[PDB]
Amino acid sequence: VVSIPINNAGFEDPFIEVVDDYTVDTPPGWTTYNPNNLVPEKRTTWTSNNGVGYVGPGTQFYNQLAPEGRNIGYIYLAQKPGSGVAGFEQILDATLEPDTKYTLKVDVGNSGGEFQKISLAGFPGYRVELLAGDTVLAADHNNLYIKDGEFKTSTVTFTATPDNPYLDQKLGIRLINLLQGTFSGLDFDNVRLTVEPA
Amino acid sequence: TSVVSIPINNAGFEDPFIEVVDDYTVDTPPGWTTYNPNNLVPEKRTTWTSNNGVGYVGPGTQFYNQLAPEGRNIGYIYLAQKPGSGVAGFEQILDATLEPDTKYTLKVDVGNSGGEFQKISLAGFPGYRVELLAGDTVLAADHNNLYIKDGEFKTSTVTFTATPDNPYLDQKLGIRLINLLQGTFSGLDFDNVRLTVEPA
Ligand SMILES: [Ca+2]
Ligand SMILES: [Ca+2]
Ligand SMILES: [Ca+2]
Ligand SMILES: [Ca+2]
Ligand SMILES: [Ca+2]
Repeated sequence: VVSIPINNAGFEDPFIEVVDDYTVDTPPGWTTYNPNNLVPEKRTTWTSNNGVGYVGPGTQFYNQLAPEGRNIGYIYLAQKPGSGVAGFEQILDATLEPDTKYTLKVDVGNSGGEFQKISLAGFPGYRVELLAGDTVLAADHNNLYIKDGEFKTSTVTFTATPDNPYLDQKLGIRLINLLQGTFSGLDFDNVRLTVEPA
Repeated sequence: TSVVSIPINNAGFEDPFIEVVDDYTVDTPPGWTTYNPNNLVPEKRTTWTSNNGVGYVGPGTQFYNQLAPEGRNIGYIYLAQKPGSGVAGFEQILDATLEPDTKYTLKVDVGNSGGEFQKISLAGFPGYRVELLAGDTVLAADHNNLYIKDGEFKTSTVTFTATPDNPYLDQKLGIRLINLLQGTFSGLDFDNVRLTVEPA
């Protein structure tokens, strides 16, 4: 298996010392996908936000450690369901090539438990996107059922043919909070993109 | 309490009957509506406008190395606009409603037609999305997850579990079968839509 490198693919940057502590700024190496302007430029704990969080022993949110390393990346949206979507985006240096099969995998987390006496029960729905340029080549729109406190792996594959219109455009990844339910937060971890001849 | 099929109108595009092999309609199949969020499909269609309809895929067909997945006919969507211009396809709202503690399984066969039509190559594929709705909300969707070679069909499967806390319970279920217009030749076929519900 041959990987395409991704920056901060496991959200391990930055290091977080205290269990369940978190940042509220875009993880290094990623940008905030914000097509509906739901996430402000300047965040608090309680605005719509995204960032990184440490899942270790003593976590109140999960029934297992982080899928990879210490940290997961989270997206929280405070607007009512139906208001739009937001998430993580990363554009890669690798470009779409013909007769090549791409396999994107990411672990999707449904945080459970309670935060400042607010229940995290429920899930907003997720979408995992593989891009060339601004085009979604293939995407998993919420196909996995993920219970509170658990993670499941989403897998998206795509084969580009010689006649594909998007050849030579940069590959990208989006990890999206759909805001289709409450509690309206979800987590991602361990992003992997691998490539093989068709 | 067990696996039940939810009824869908004209679910194999068998209405209308078509006598000549590879003959087709260019109007919205009975029981479905034209999903047209980017206004790509005109209200009146001819062969080479953007359109949708049904087509007979039987012995003699120039478009597939297999017969129609179900019965005689498939349903198709063709888009004349350039890649990137938008999407269009089929939509059907069902009488059934979203119920809690249930698992839904939507299956449809997706066809990448091959061959030639009026010296126009059918090689290539626009991409598809299959959507399960409640009300206006796409609960789960297969956005082009299967690779489908020219001249074959593959079955797309979408599942969704509805919890007691789902915001859209009691809203009408719906189905969308979408041409993504992300490639040429910019037509694709669908057949054999099935929706089941079972305790979760
Ligand atoms: Ca990690
Ligand atoms: Ca949750
Ligand atoms: Ca896992
Ligand atoms: Ca049929
Ligand atoms: Ca084709």
